[PDB]
Amino acid sequence: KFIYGDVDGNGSVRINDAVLIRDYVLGKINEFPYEYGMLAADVDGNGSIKSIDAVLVRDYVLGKIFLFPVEEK
Amino acid sequence: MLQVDIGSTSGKAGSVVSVPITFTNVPKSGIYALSFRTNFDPQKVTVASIDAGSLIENASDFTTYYNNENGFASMTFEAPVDRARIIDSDGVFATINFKVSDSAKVGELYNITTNSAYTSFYYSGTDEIKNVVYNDGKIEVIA
Ligand SMILES: [Ca+2]
Ligand SMILES: [Ca+2]
Ligand SMILES: [Ca+2]
Repeated sequence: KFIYGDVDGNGSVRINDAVLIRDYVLGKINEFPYEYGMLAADVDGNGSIKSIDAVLVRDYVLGKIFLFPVEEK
Repeated sequence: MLQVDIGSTSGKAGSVVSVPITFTNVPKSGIYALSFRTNFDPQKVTVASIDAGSLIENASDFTTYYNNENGFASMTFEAPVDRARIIDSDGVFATINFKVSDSAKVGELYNITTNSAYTSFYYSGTDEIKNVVYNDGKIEVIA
């Protein structure tokens, strides 16, 4: 059903998901193009969408990590 | 259509070779974001370093990583939100510097291939560049 990091709801975590988060944090856009986008976007799991969320999604794409902080323990 | 070439080269066992990643026929409307991941056999080559190419105007836009255990090298570009810098012209995006194994044999040919799951190109935050064509890379071991 939803995947952490996938804020556009296409089924894959990609670079544009990171940039959507970033553009949301910066106030360039005001929502995500996906009904579970807000849920998918809070990948550090601290309850808000912040610059670090976009960095963590980039790190997923780079292959630095497989699990997001929201997913561990 | 955007053409993305992993370059080919040749080198001897134990040397460092350079594999540039070249973009041709870049759309005039520009690339706002991309990721590019190459796979390789880490028993044959390892990544020594990745350098920004001349398409990268500001290093804060460009991030890289590699894993010599599982065999991939990744690169990302993210344009600034005000679109002050955008890749809208042709050139070298990045160069991967590969170390050829000490046990490499003359006449072996190693393949550097595009990983489609972790590679994508975007006009904007929502619109993918869909018809990109990719050409993988060859490293030939010579004497
Ligand atoms: Ca997505
Ligand atoms: Ca968060
Ligand atoms: Ca090629």
